[PDB]
Amino acid sequence: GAIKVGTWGGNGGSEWDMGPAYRIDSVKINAGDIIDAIEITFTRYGLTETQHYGGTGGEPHEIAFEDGEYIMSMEGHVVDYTGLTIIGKLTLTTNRRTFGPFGAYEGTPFSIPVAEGKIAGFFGRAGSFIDAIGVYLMPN
Amino acid sequence: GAIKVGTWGGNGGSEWDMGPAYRIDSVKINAGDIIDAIEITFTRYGLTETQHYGGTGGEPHEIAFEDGEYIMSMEGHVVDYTGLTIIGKLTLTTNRRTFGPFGAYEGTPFSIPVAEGKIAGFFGRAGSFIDAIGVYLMPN
Repeated sequence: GAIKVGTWGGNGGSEWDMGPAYRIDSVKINAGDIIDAIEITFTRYGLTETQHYGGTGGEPHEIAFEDGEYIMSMEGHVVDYTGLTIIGKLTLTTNRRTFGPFGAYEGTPFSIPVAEGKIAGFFGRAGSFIDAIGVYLMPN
Repeated sequence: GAIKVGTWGGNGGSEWDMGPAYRIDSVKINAGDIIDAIEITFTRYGLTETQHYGGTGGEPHEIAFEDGEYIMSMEGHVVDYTGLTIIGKLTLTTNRRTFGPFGAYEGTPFSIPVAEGKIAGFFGRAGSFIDAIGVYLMPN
């Protein structure tokens, strides 16, 4: 019954799924040459929770969303990194700001420009890095 | 309250929007080197109609959806065609068949695999060709 778009990326790592959330509070991305990890803080059904996916490498970057600020777009690249098909670059855009690009690897681009509605969560595959990423979509 | 993802393509042509449909009955794509047109027969509020977007060129290809068949992916290329930024290649995938690829030109790829839910309508830009395309998403 959900709306899930994706994944883009490789078959490595283990499956992960945040599920949809009515409110995303903050996103923290770790990246070097590629996307090492994504960590999301969200609030739903009366509780706030943080979930970390991917490994321990890369430099951290974080965005704390304002009241009324939501994710409108995700854009990235699927690359070959040391023979592994993973996420090499990622950007998230809100109705107010651009968060990214992080990572430095380009290959096969993907983009989810949400003209109506919002990105409400993430799912994908992960190990030491983010092998694959997808998004939940919800109406505004 | 709708979920619209897109557009991918150029800034030329005129905006068009089919809106979301209860059921997509059939899709006809006209293509040669690039995507000339997309024509959809759809149903909503007990009314079936056909809408054509784009020009009169290219060869036609059609899919008539079986009962229980729905669109679960769209992918293609944004290309440079005679100096215009337009849709050069397009594929629609269902839960049963792959419709396309149509068109001969390559450029920047786009893809919207729907892991959960369906593509329920289209929007875009067009003149003599399909300058840009986007989708409506609904649950299954």
